[PDB]
Amino acid sequence: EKRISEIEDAAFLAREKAKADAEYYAAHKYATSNKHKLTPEYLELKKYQAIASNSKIYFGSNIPNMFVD
Amino acid sequence: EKRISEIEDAAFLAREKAKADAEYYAAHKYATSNKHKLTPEYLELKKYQAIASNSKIYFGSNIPNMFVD
Amino acid sequence: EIEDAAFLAREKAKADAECYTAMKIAEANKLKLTPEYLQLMKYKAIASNSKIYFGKDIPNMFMD
Amino acid sequence: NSKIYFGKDIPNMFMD
Repeated sequence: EKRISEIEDAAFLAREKAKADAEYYAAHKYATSNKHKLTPEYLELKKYQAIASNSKIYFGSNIPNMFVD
Repeated sequence: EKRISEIEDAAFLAREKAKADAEYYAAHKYATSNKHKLTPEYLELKKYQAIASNSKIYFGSNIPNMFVD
Repeated sequence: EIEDAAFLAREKAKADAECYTAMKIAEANKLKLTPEYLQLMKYKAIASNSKIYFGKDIPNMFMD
Repeated sequence: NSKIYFGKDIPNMFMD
């Protein structure tokens, strides 16, 4: 069983190297893709969407300071 | 039974010594790895995630001065 | 005694495998984590959180 | 840990 565990470790070590390299390449491609995508207008649109995603809105010139939830 | 317990203790130290040595190596490697991964930007991203995780928000100019739950 | 030696090697393998994937993530984040991406993640980390608003007009919600 | 926030705007949440 100890010998089998050594083989398993040798196999697992190489598998994680592949995963690290696969994720490294994806991040590099993502990184260089943002240099065009991430512009002021795109970021403003994402800002709008995220801020307004799940917000309840109270607005008007007579908001009552007193409140209860 | 006393003799058996003596053998058990003899085998107990080695098991705990192995875990201590194994734990030390993992922490040692986990330490020299953080010298690169914990840049200010990575720490900022982790800060964003941790602060925003499982959080409610009450944002707005005229927040009321009341609350109940 | 045998199993301790078997287990010690496994933990050494896990640390070495984990260490390698941490240097690689460190290298990737050098280019990936730019100011614009950090801003995008900042605003994407709050999308799911429940929110409430109080203001004069709706545009002030986004005009931080 | 559960959290609640109050402030003028979202960006002030992450400021310290």
